[PDB]
Amino acid sequence: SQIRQNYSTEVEAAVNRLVNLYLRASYTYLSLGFYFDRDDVALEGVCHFFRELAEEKREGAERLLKMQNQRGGRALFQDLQKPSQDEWGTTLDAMKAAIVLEKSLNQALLDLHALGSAQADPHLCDFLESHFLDEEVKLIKKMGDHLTNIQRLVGSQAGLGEYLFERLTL
Amino acid sequence: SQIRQNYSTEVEAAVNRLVNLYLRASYTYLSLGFYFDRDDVALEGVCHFFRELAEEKREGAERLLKMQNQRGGRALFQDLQKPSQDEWGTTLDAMKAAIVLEKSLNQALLDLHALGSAQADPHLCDFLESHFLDEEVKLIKKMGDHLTNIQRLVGSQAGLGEYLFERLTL
Amino acid sequence: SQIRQNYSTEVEAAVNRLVNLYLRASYTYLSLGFYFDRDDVALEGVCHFFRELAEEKREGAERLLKMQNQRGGRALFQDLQKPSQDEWGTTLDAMKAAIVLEKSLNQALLDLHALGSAQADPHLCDFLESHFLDEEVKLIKKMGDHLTNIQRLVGSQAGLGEYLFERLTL
Amino acid sequence: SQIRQNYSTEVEAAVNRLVNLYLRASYTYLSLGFYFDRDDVALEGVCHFFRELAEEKREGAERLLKMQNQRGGRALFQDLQKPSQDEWGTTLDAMKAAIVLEKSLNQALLDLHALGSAQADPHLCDFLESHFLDEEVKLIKKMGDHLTNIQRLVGSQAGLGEYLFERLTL
Ligand SMILES: [Fe+3]
Ligand SMILES: [Fe+3]
Ligand SMILES: [Fe+3]
Ligand SMILES: [Fe+3]
Repeated sequence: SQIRQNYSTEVEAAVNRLVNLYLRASYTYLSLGFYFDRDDVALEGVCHFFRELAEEKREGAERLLKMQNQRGGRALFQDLQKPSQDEWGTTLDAMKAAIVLEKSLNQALLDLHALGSAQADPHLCDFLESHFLDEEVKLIKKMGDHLTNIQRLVGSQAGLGEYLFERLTL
Repeated sequence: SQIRQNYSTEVEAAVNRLVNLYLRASYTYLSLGFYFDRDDVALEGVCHFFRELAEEKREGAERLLKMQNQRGGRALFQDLQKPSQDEWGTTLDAMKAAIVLEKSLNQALLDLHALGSAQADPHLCDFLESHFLDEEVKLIKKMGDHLTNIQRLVGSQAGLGEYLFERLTL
Repeated sequence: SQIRQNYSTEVEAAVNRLVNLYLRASYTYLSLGFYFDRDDVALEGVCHFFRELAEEKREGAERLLKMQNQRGGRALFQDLQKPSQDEWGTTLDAMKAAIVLEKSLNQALLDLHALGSAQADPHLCDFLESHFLDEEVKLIKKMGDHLTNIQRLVGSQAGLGEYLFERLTL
Repeated sequence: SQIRQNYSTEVEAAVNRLVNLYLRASYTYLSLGFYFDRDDVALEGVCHFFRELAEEKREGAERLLKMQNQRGGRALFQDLQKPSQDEWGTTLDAMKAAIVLEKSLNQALLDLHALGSAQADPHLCDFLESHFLDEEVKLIKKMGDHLTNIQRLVGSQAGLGEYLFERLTL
């Protein structure tokens, strides 16, 4: 590649794997959101929450793919593993699942940072720090807030608390 | 009739019976809504829900009657059977009743479709598919959502959940 | 399911497979568009073409998923097969590939129509006819137009014609 | 200097040399742009391209000079070497030259990053990452796009392709 400069094949491969990870999370959020749209689940607010996460993680991957081209790497696409569940239980269960998912993207984001730093790629480090590293911390905090408030409500009246959280928070 | 063309007497009779069915549902929703307006029931939100269903099913019948004239059939009017109940119990009971009612209009709508199709009346099929078939599926889904959320709330605090649903959903 | 009515398990399974097909096409268009964004390919116009197809087929699948819930079926998600190619050659090759892809969705759409009709599901037939059947014919025609104009331009000056089409048509 | 803090003489000297490098590139772009304004060259679009690069690299150096003062270093000015050519040939040749030039600023930018990092100057690293590191990658990508499109057009009709690129891209 004529434009390629200071872009290592170790990093380019990582970005490709991270594109795959973001798309699979976006796929998971798609499943999550449409499950709460079920007539036997019927939690409007929870569905819109996970559908916007699906979009956000999709724009995240499109951002990586664009950066891949700006640096002179070749995007390579793999199969998208299906979501780990077909039914996600309650809001508390869904939220729990989401937080583990975000914590594993964040893990992947940090490893890719440590990689690009050992490779002395300051532009990659700057790209992850602005568009990704901080959004991921804000989101996990916001998700943790939700977990604490759901666990409070589910406490005695499980069915009532799920309704109140969806109406009054989401 | 001079304008009549490809309009069978089997179908024309069906439309007349379906006019009668829609009017009787609109009558039922009228009863339902004014029952929740009772001082000993006093659920503003539930009353407005059923009154708008009463109007919607009334416009539905006026639509059939107009189509009847556009095709060259003769509208014939029968007695409107009174609603099956004088008192409708709780929101959960009312909703249950409504869903059975909508499911029987939808049944009538599908039979009238199957009839007009066997008669090779493509215009009737198109008329039911746009103005009726899809509204009826949306509505039953929306009603099912309500049932799931009421059943969640009525769970432990029956009286409290009825209030919250009416204030926070309707 | 309480809301389910006139919805067969044969059809519900088809919709799920068609959700999968639309997502995999949307995945393909994602690959196609980002390939033309390559510095060694550099055809802005062709990239934006395929990226909007990626979105459109994604909204298409979200539409099916929403309809699945409105009818009382359960959405089930499978793995997304990766795109058939990693590099797509020229505009003429990409366009050729796209048309075969659209022609196979359209095939899937027609089979699902024939299925829902034999099952006497008039609402499914109406849903495919408005939101899908006509968009798919318009698109294939528009794609065929592009093929004829590319084949004209690639005729003598392959490299020049690709530039002119991208600047003057896309 | 009273305000100086965590600012090493190795780095301050680098910034001064990089000021000189940016000014000499801005000088080169000045030559490039006014050459395409020649009546025997007459490529309006190519001239405006290189003149805006001349400004941009000039603002870049003024930015370094301002940062030098904010940190407490002393700006020292050297002679500006004249451009390497007096006549730059075709658009393809000019573009080739530009890309090598940008790739050598980017090289200088990365070395100055590696230097300030080994010196543990996090503010310098942040200054290069926001105002310079990313602009330089975007630009080289954009320049590579241009090279691919020129090489496509120059293919058979060299004189015609130069005109079309200038009219339809620049
Ligand atoms: Fe690297
Ligand atoms: Fe008929
Ligand atoms: Fe069916
Ligand atoms: Fe320093």
